[PDB]
Amino acid sequence: SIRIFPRIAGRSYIIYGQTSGIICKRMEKSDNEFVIYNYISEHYDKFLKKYVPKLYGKNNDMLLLEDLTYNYNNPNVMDVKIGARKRKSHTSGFFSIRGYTNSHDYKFDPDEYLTSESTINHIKNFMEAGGENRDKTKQVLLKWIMKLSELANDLFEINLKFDGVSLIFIYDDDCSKCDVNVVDFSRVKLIDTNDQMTISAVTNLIKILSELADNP
Ligand SMILES: Nc1ncnc2c1ncn2[C@@H]1O[C@H](COP(=O)(O)OP(=O)(O)O)[C@@H](O)[C@H]1O
Ligand SMILES: [Mg+2]
Ligand SMILES: [Mg+2]
Repeated sequence: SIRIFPRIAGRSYIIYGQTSGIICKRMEKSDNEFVIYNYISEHYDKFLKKYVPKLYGKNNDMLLLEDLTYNYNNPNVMDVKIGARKRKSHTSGFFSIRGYTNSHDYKFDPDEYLTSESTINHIKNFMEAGGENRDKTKQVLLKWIMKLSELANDLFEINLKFDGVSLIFIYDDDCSKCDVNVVDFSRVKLIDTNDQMTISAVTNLIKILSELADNP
């Protein structure tokens, strides 16, 4: 029958697709996520291609999405909420770490407000699976910085309020492959300006990751 997908965070029903390379995500509250994927396809197709998992189509209340973990032997995943929270402030000031591979072992708590030092330590914890090969882990950080920098640049020209959106960071244990993409358009709204809050989240992550990539 059905294979439940190993979600790192979130609340939605997510299962493996019937065929390889697909996950199916239930739209739990409304079809807003589908309305927004279609809006971005129509008005911002370049943003959609670069930064967002492919939407393959819809099956009743289920979105057929590109499985971002598919081509990884040993994927390590971290979900960072960069859009505004429903009614609370961010746990790390500009963003909220929602979860990561092995976070239970590090006594991580998504509800816990973090100092700058604790925020950096959890991102370091997420990177420990990448082992003691400094060079390869440095290249992972630099590839994320490359993509997030372009994203922050591109966000200045996008008139959406990115409420609730997450960055999904992924790297393989052997650090031969990594990526970062934007997911969760369930609460995204149309507006007449760019989203300065979301831009501040991304530039803050770029600062943190840059420090890690340069730190001896
Ligand atoms: N396209 C995807 N590929 C792989 N994992 C995904 C994908 N979309 C979501 N996930 C996983 O599901 C979790 C929740 O996704 P999200 O879209 O934020 O759902 P929710 O609305 O439940 O918060 C993420 O933390 C990640 O682990
Ligand atoms: Mg989410
Ligand atoms: Mg892609």
